[PDB]
Amino acid sequence: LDSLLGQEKERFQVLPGRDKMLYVAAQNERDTLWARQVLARGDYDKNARVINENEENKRISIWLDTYYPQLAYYRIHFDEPRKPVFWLSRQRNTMSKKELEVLSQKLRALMPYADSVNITLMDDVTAAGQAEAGLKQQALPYSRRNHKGGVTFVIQGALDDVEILRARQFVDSYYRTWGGRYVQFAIELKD
Amino acid sequence: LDSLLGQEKERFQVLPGRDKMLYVAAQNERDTLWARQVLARGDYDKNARVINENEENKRISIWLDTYYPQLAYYRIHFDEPRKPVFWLSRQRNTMSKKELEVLSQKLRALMPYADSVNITLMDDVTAAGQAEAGLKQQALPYSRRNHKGGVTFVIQGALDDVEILRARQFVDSYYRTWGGRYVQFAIELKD
Amino acid sequence: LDSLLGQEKERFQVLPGRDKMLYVAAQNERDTLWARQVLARGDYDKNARVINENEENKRISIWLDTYYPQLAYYRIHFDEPRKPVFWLSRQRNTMSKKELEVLSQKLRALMPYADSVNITLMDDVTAAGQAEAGLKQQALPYSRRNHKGGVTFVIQGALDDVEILRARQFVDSYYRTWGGRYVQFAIELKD
Repeated sequence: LDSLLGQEKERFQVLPGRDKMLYVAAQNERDTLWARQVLARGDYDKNARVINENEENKRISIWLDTYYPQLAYYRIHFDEPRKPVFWLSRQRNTMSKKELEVLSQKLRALMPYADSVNITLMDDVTAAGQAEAGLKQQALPYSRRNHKGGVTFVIQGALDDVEILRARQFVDSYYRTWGGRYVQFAIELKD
Repeated sequence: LDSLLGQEKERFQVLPGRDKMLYVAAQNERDTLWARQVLARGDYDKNARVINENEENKRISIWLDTYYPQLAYYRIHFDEPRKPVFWLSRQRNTMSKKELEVLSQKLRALMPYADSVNITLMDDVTAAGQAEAGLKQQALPYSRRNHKGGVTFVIQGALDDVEILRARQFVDSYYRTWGGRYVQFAIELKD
Repeated sequence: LDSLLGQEKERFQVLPGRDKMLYVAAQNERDTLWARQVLARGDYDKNARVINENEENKRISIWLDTYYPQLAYYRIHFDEPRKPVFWLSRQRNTMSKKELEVLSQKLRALMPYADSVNITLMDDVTAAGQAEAGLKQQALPYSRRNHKGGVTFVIQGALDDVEILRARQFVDSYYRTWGGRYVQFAIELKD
């Protein structure tokens, strides 16, 4: 295991994949750069590869939005890099725990380096609850415009440089933990 | 099997065809370029060829729009490159499962490199359902203008740079998975 | 123990971590600079590291805002660098003393160098009480705008250079000892 010449090796999340391929899902750009540049230094090809969470997040919207399209998932929770928790809807889901047993392998089919991928059922009544309570916490209005598969929230008012950030920073993490479709966000600007 | 001098060979979907001809249906341009340029390097002619999904999509509208013209198909689903699923209409079709057994060979007659081509019957009530629910999801109006072999959808309103993309990105994948004739799309612009 | 060549070593809070790693949580910038620059002088790598309270305060809002998200905590009180007191809410908390026994290890998981991390239950009736009494002490008005998880305070009036500091200096320490969400502060400016 690494088994690279691309030092420094600090913060390297390097682990072997499903078909014996060392992926490097590091959290920093310079930490993937050090592992990506060396790939041609010492002929660390084929077996040694370098990935990231940004592409894995795309995979969520490409392979997992179409494999169980009915399953209302949120997002692969990277709390445990070795076994990320795959937050699901509690009542908007379609895959039972018997079927989720197979989804976990598919989840690893998009994340071979991880030992596994956990799966949980998270309340969809609290997905909306965080949206309603978070904007309210952030001192912001919001509408309840129902779209297919969720409820679009529309924040009335020409929010200023920072008040508008209140919701931009909120939603930034919301869709990474509560899905980007169950509640659509929008800020209506006026006056 | 490849059996080419045109390295790098990463992501090459190279397989022998029906009449022993290695096709390279790679997903990237540089991955067909590496395999296409070498064709004259080492005399990798006749047997070694290079194809793509763009031409295969044309074939769908030329050879398959006229071979079973009555059959209401959607599109060759490249989910399985070795055995693409050929989505059909459930109620607008003409070829029964007994006849579809032959269509699969014709489907390979336009895709020799693939082991086979799968065929399924997909609900035409959900083809319109995705169109109605997808635009609605994307917060967009639409009309129901019935044309011969479908229902043209017309989206009222001078959509802006991104709101207009909402439907452009939607339809982009729609016609690749639900056919480009069962629901025609259009955005009426005004004001 | 230090076991560095980066003299002067005055005011160095250097202690070994959970996995035998000497951290230097010094209070001054020049006192982390002296210990950070030497890391490459004598090959004081891996084992010898240098940290601060600013990053540990971020950790509070990243790892501890999401590990027991229900637990209404205030802030890691650095009164005892070796065993900081982790002020909690008295009535807005979720972790009982039986569960807090585990939180302390998690608290050290974000502060390995410290022998431990203490945990107490501080009255939330006095968290608001300091806010109400502190601004009043500082001769300042304030509103009671209830937000989710607290009560936003809004100070009426175009406070001048120093009168406005009265609350800016107050809140500066408030959120370090009474949490930055139980009472949100704001100064409305007018006239």
